[PDB]
Amino acid sequence: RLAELTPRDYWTIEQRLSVINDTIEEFSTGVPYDENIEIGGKIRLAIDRCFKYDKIDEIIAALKEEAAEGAKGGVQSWAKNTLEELTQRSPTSLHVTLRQMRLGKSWGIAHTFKREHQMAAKFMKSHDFNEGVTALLIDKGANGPAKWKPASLDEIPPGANISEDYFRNDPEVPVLELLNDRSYMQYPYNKFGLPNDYDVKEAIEKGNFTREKLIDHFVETRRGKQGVREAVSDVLDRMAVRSKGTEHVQWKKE
Amino acid sequence: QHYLMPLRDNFEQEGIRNFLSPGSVNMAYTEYQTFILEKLNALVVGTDFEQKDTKSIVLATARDPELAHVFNHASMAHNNHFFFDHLSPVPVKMGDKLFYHINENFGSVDTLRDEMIGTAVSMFGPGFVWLVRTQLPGQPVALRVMATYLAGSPYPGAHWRRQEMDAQTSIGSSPQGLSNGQRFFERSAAGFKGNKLEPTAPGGTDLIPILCLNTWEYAWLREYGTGVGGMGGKLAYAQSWWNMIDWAKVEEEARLETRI
Amino acid sequence: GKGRIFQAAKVYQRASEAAATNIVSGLPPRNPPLWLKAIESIPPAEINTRPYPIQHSPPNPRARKPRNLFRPTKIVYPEDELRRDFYRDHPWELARPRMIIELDGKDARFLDWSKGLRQRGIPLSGESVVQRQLWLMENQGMTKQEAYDKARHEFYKLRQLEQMERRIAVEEARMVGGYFGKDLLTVGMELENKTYESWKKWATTEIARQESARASMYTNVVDN
Amino acid sequence: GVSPGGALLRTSRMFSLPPVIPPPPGNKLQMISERASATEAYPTHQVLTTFESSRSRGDWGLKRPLPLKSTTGTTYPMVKVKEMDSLEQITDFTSGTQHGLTLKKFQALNIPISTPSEIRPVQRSVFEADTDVTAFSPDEQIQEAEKRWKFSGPWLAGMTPGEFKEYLAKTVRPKRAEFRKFIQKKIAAQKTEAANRELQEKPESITDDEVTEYLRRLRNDNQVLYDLVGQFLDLAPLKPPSPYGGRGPPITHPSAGISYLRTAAYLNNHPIYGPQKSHPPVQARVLKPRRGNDAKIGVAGFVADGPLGSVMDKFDPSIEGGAKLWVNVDKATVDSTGRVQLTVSDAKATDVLIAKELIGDAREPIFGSAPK
Amino acid sequence: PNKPIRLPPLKQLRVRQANKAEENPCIAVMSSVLACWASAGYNSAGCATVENALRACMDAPKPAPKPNNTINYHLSRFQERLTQGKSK
Amino acid sequence: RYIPEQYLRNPPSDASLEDLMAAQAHMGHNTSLWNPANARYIYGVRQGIHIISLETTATHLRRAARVVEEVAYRGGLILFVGTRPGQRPIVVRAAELAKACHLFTKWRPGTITNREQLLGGVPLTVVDELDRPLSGFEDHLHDRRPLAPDLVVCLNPKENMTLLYECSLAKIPTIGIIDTNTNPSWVTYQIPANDDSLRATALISGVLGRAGERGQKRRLEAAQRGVVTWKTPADVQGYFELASARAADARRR
RNA sequence: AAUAUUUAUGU
RNA sequence: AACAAAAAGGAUUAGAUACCCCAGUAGUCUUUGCAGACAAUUAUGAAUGCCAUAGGUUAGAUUUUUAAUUUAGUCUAUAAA
Ligand SMILES: [Mg+2]
Ligand SMILES: [Mg+2]
Ligand SMILES: [Mg+2]
Ligand SMILES: [Mg+2]
Ligand SMILES: [Mg+2]
Ligand SMILES: [Mg+2]
Ligand SMILES: [Mg+2]
Ligand SMILES: [Mg+2]
Ligand SMILES: [Mg+2]
Ligand SMILES: [Mg+2]
Repeated sequence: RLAELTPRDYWTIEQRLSVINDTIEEFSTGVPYDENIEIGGKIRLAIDRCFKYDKIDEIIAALKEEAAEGAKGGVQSWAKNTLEELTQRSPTSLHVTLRQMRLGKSWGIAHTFKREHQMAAKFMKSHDFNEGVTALLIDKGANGPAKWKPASLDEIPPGANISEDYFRNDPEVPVLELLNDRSYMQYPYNKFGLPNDYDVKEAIEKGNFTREKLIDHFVETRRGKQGVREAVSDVLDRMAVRSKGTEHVQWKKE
Repeated sequence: QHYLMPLRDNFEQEGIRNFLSPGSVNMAYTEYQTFILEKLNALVVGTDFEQKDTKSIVLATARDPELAHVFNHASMAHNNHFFFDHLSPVPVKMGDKLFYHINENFGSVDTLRDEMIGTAVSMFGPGFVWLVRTQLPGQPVALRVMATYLAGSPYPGAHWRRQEMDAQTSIGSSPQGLSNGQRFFERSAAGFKGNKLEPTAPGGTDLIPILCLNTWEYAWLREYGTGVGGMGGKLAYAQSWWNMIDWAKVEEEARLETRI
Repeated sequence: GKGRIFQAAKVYQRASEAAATNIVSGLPPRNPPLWLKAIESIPPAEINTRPYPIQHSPPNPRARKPRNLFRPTKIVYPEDELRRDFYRDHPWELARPRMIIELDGKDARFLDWSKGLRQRGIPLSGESVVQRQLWLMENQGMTKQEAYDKARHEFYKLRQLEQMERRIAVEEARMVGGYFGKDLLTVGMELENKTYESWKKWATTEIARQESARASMYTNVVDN
Repeated sequence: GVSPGGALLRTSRMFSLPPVIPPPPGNKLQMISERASATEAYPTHQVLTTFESSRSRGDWGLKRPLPLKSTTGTTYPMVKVKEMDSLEQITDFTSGTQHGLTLKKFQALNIPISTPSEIRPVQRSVFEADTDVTAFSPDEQIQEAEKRWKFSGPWLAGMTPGEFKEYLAKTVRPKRAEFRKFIQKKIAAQKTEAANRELQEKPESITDDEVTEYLRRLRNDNQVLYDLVGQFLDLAPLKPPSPYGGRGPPITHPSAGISYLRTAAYLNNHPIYGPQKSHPPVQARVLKPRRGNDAKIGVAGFVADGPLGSVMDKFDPSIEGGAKLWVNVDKATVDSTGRVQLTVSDAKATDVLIAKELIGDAREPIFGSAPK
Repeated sequence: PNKPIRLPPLKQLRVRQANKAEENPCIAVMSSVLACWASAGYNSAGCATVENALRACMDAPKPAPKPNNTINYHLSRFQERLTQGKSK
Repeated sequence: RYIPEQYLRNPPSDASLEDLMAAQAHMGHNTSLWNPANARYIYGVRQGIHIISLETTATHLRRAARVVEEVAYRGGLILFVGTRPGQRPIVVRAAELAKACHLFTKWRPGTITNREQLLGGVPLTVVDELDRPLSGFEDHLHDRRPLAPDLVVCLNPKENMTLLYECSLAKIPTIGIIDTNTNPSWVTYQIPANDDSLRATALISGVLGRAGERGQKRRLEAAQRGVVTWKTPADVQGYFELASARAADARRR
């Protein structure tokens, strides 16, 4: 079907994407009936309460509270499993990874690749990469688990900053020369997926939709996209309250 | 499929204060009604009754002898819920209009009480005691008491399964025995041939069950025990039941003609 | 070549060209039909193109020049073999009226054949025995005969209880003053009477005709 | 790997329709009528139903809605679909009450099905693990083979001469090599039963020097060999040296699905009179009187020979609606041809009046009025 | 024995005479009268009973025509569905 | 979970694979009575009939629902055509939702190519953005020639081929339910499904009815904001410049 | 149901 | 033996060689040669590759041989053409 679509030479890039979006939705046979949103409700909220800091020490500290029985979150199972997965990875990558998540929100797509080039160039010289790859891929589980140079995160003292070296471009590595000169701070067309918290928020500020009347607004606006009713409902259950009874619906963070 | 619906005023969670324990109502309605409905579903899982309500099944499968087992579960579910939909957490004050109608048909409010309770114990068997509202074409609205056996139905459309009195202890050679026996054969003969003994108004508007009393043993033999020595048992169950009758609702569904 | 030429798949192309220029040269074209911009980005789909249809069974690997390559194939499942085997051992199982009309099509969402024959939504039929048989024959690694016996025996014990309820229910009802209508046995005989009588009339009428014919056939032209 | 649309069709209700089973096998060497055909012994198609809400619209879950003239008005909605879409662009269907209601009639008699036994009327039900079994294993002996009812081999006496030749040239001949192995496995035990006691005081089953040593010893005793040949070809026992092998094995399960009751050893408790001696009588028709020998009677749609005993003797056009007599069904069983043969025996007199009492047709009531 | 063929495309599927023609019943009674005369005599006594039957005929009124048969209408409906189709 | 008259009281916005299968939309004609050209939609063979792929019907149905919405959103005249014994309530219901015209009887040959004679005396009216009458076009409603549908939605293309051919001749888009024996080259947008089932026709037409309703809403919602989603038709547009031409004489004289 | 006479011409 | 050009006779007819009739020779048949012309036709040379379906039918094969697949012929009705 995609081969049949013949756009006019004077159509904007937006129209071309709209034509394809509507075509991809004609072949949707419906999402499963029993499969529920994995990262939603409690787990989704826990992620926003344990992955909002800029230090791995604080993140693990928050998870321990959730893991400890009696917490009001109710995700003791997920929290305990997450800690086991975080304590089995290179502590250097954790500090370095989390560092670019906070700075990555301030870079452009073009500047991102250039920095990642210098960033990934220093990993080839490090010891963790050469150890992890050789231990878990080449040896595929033989000789035991990978031995990271810092055995654990606690070893790294609080004041130490091992994430600084991996963000300093060196002269011996030339800056990446991209094939073109285009760039953008935000994605130009990333609104064809299910409506996320960003779309539900603005929709509530421009209007005065109700609990159920707001869900239908996205359904008809999305032309019946599969999963809009469940996705939008989930967002309201987490980041919305019953402000003026049934009629108004506002966010939680005041 | 038929699914269990919640009760009136949160009884499944707390149960009536001075009538039934929260665990008794749990075994009386939640665990039993679900059992009946489970059996009922399997019987109408692939029939026309798959999407019909209980009452529709009670009237449709009344005369057919091959669907008698289906009528039991249907009428039992209806009669059971009908009994719980008339109670209340706290006793309600009988209405003036209803209070005056009862005296005109039974002499006094308590005279009817001892009649229903007396009929429950005298019956000595699982059944339901109904307070029906009978109105003939030209007769005024008059009330009366009717007793139904294991899964009897008070509605006229199901007269084929009214099950008002037993045959083992009411059909003999005595003067009353012969009379009762004749009526038994007259009904079966008329019902089979299709002839109707008592004309009925269109729409089954003759009898309108207002109140009910589930005398089945599974509802009281746990809360009130057997009743050795007269303490508790079936007798006390019927007495305590009289205190929780939602007389306000009993008056609304009665729909007594304005006469005062 | 008798049939007419349908150019319905080119209405947009034809209609758009007719609106590009005006008949009266030198003037701007008039507004096009209101539907020209509605289906602008919804072209028709390719039709009249025979593809290789889905093969529901392995094609003959021995054919050196096979035919019917563009012919849809028959849908065959493993249950088809079992259905035929069951309903032949129980022919009167087909007299049990079964509904094939679907309510919402979601009856398959609640069928867990690991529990037993009794499921939600579907009645106890010969199909429940086949699916239960197929499940055991696959998960529990049972043979066609072994799994058949197991699922088949569970079917009997359930059918027995249903036939016992009818008898006990009617008898129980009459002990407390319960009367029923005409049973199917009596109703069936009354219908046979009405039909038999009609045959008696026809036979009586035909019998008269045959005997009368004999009188006319014999020559009684002269009476002496 | 199956597509989502194909996964729903597999579980569809229409796809569950079983294939049309072959009709009840009749005598091949006999004449038959060409155009007119009556009701068959047992049903070959599936009977369909709908909701009374949809029947008013002719919707039966088929290709197209059926006509309302020929499918509405009756009490029990039943339809048989020969073809969902014929060459005339129509659903070739027909009413299903002929067989649908005959099942309800029979099941209203409350009589189980028994195993035929040549003529102490000991009745044994069909649904018994002792006999109702189809799976087996090589350790099965000929004694246990008499209990089964589903053999994979044919019945020799029943097969026509031509059919017997095809069986020999298509199933028995190419099984020569495999049969020799069957004996090798048996002879592996012939050697080891010499060690029956060697330990208290099997070989690899390949010896061409042995399989020939055995069969040559069985030419003097042909009986022991036939029993050995039947095990390999799954042939129902024929000679007595038991499970009613005279007429052949049943082409269907003995019950045939008509009724799954196991015993009639119950006493229907009458409301007034109490537990009765016999079962309630049933009025039967009279077809083909004695005076084309023998008498027939229509008992609940089925045709069975009259009781051992009048209306039956001669045809009387005077009786209204035909000659109808009350009778009790004693024993019912399924024939090797698939038919339902009822051993019907005349009923008593008082029971007929006891039945008419409830129905109301009893002219003289037995209760109260009866002085003696 | 082969089965009936599928009719080729015809201009119209119909029966030439839908309604059965009922032979005048009294041409048969006349044939009998003509038989008595030949065997016996023109002016005899054995012919009285048969001649009266012939006189009873022509005195009786003609029966009413039977209702028209609608076979040709139903054949025109199922023509294309039963045969190969229609021609012309 | 099912009522016979549910596709009319509240038809569904979209059709799922279960709704299509429950409505017998996959039952094709006998294997012999098939158009080999339309074999691209057949899934297989069973019960002696051709099974139309449920996924092919849902895809072709949603695509058609998009055409009905856009045509109704641009002020187009739709015509729902179902000509069968029991297809009258279905077509009339779908026309009400989409504010379109219905046809539940035999199509008179020549109502499009010879509209001048057939639809000569039938009255018309001139409306505006918000679909309300405009006084001043009385003289235009006597010389104007009759209308023609901008989109014909046939529910039985096999029966009435005279209507579809006129649409092809008249350059009108068409939507039809193509059965296993129907020629797919007769309509512009095919909907492979069972057309003999009165339950499948109600679902298909119901979905298309909701589409028009959803399209008419957007058009009216966009008109209240002063945003017309369509320009004046060519015939009416011509009567404008001539109107001022007559008024030009008033200014002159 | 297997009937059977004869009928040329026309700027 | 029978049939039957020719020859001959009897009728029909305005006339009748003729069509019809009573009869009847070559010839049809056997054997051995000559002769080579036919609406000797499918008004269509033989052969090879290739193109979508349907309903019959002929001789086989396979199969859960009931009924469906399949090879080589033949005949109706159609699609693209
Ligand atoms: Mg069709
Ligand atoms: Mg001339
Ligand atoms: Mg001559
Ligand atoms: Mg001559
Ligand atoms: Mg001669
Ligand atoms: Mg030569
Ligand atoms: Mg040549
Ligand atoms: Mg052929
Ligand atoms: Mg030939
Ligand atoms: Mg041809």
